[PDB]
Amino acid sequence: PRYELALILKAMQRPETAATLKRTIEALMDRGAIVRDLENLGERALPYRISAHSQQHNRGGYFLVDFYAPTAAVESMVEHLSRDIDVIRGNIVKHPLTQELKECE
Amino acid sequence: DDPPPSTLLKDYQNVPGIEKVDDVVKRLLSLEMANKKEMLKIKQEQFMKKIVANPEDTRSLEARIIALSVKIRSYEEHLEKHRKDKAHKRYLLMSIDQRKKMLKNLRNTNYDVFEKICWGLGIEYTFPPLYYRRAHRRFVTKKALCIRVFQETQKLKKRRR
Amino acid sequence: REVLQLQEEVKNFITRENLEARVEAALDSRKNYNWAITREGLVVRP
Amino acid sequence: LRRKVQEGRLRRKQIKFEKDLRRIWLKAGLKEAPEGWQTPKIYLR
Amino acid sequence: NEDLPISMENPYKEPLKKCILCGKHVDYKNVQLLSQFVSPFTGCIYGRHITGLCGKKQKEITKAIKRAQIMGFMPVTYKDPAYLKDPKVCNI
RNA sequence: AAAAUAGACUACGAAAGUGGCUUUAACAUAUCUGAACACACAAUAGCUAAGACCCAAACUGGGAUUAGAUACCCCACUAUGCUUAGCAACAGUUAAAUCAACAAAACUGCUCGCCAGAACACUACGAGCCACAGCUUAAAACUCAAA
Ligand code: FES
Ligand SMILES: [Mg+2]
Ligand SMILES: [Mg+2]
Ligand SMILES: [Mg+2]
Ligand SMILES: [Mg+2]
Repeated sequence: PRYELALILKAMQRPETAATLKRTIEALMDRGAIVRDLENLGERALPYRISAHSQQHNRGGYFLVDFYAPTAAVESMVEHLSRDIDVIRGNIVKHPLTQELKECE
Repeated sequence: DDPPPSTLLKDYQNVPGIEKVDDVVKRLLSLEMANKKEMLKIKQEQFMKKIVANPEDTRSLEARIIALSVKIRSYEEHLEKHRKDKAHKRYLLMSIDQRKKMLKNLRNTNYDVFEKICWGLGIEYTFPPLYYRRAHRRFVTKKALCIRVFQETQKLKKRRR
Repeated sequence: REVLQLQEEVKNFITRENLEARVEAALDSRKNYNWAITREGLVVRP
Repeated sequence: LRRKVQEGRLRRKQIKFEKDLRRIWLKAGLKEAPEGWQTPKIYLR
Repeated sequence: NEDLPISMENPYKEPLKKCILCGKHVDYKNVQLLSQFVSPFTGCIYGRHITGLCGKKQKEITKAIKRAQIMGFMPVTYKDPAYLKDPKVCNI
């Protein structure tokens, strides 16, 4: 199905951010995904302090990866996000646009 | 056996020009990138085409039996993995009993379709027991002895004659 | 219509060839999903 | 004291069961039990 | 007789009014909208008697708020000060 | 470990029950009634192997107290609390005189289960199941004019 990955990455310099994004998208494709688009929401202060990989973070870069993957890939992808040191927090959800906008009256 | 993952979704098989699209579009519109329910729908239509006379009629008893059979297979597949799911064990057992009732009705109403369903879905219809009584230890032992005594007496009678 | 729309959209997908270019273009861009609502039910674009 | 009575009743019950089983094959004409038959103790753990 | 009354539904009935958010998509990434339905001082989610939303839209807003809070998009204990000047849509 | 607000919501499930977020599976049945004996659940505490043990604590000891002390306060430590592996229903009506009473307004149709004074008796015996305690089914004699 269609999924959206919300990725909060470490506050890094542009080459490192690009390398991390490339590694993540390559992992997605390796797990059988067709990546549709990549969108940058910007770098911002985290709503609260997040501890990851024995480091404390107060700022981060927010990215969205829209893609199509088999249902079995998602779990696999989650595990990969658990291991990458540059990812403060990675969450895969069903793409918001797939849910039908039933029109109340 | 499950449909190959390359099979197109049921809603994207009769659309014109579906053979003239890119390989990526074919992947996007295949069973590989859908939930299990689409694969179950493909199984269901395959069974309908292979068994029923009119594959479009879904209100018939045989169509309902096919649908319940596909659902029973899905529950069994679910329960191979979730051995401690009691609600789905209940659903599987209820579905099997309901399918038995539907098969009884089909047998009583249309025997040819009953045979075709039993062959197509590999269902082995079974008749209900006549008496519902507890087989306690004493009865079981006594019955075993009676069978043995009958066997020995038959051997004695055959030899003596 | 859905099939044709998908076929048109697949052209502008992130393949393994245009991965670097699209990553850099994304890093050189910003999108906003924030908007607000008024008592009259009107969307106030930032 | 209820115990010894209870196991005594179990023993008499087992004897009655064995007697019924013996009656069966005796009436069937077999002088002895079926070859390889042994009455199990079904009333004792 | 043409002067007799006729069977009819109440023509003077006022239709149920639509809420501010019906027909609009609620996204967990839209922290600006989700911040219009929480307490500025505690971050607690306002009820439907305060927000005035329907049951369906109240449930959607609650789900989006929880999702954004745990996905690292929204604060839990307070309202983000960047959104304190947004239009007030809550009767409190 | 269990989940403030939402929830002034009343939804999901056969019931027991289910209220943090994401994802994957996924919520039987086109008539109804109809199992003690079949299969699933359920809650109920207690045992059998192991393991952990901060804290609490049935029992077991010790300290202090009236004039049979505090059963009651203090200390220590067991089983255990923990973690696995196991053993009336359904369908209609509001028309009638509503209707012993109190409960919970009355009734119809149809089916199943159960009941024919009290006590003997959640008993004895038999049978089944188990098995330290047992559970289900369930009488008779004597007695009474009541209950
Ligand atoms: S008015 Fe449409 S969901 Fe509330
Ligand atoms: Mg029934
Ligand atoms: Mg009944
Ligand atoms: Mg008894
Ligand atoms: Mg008796």
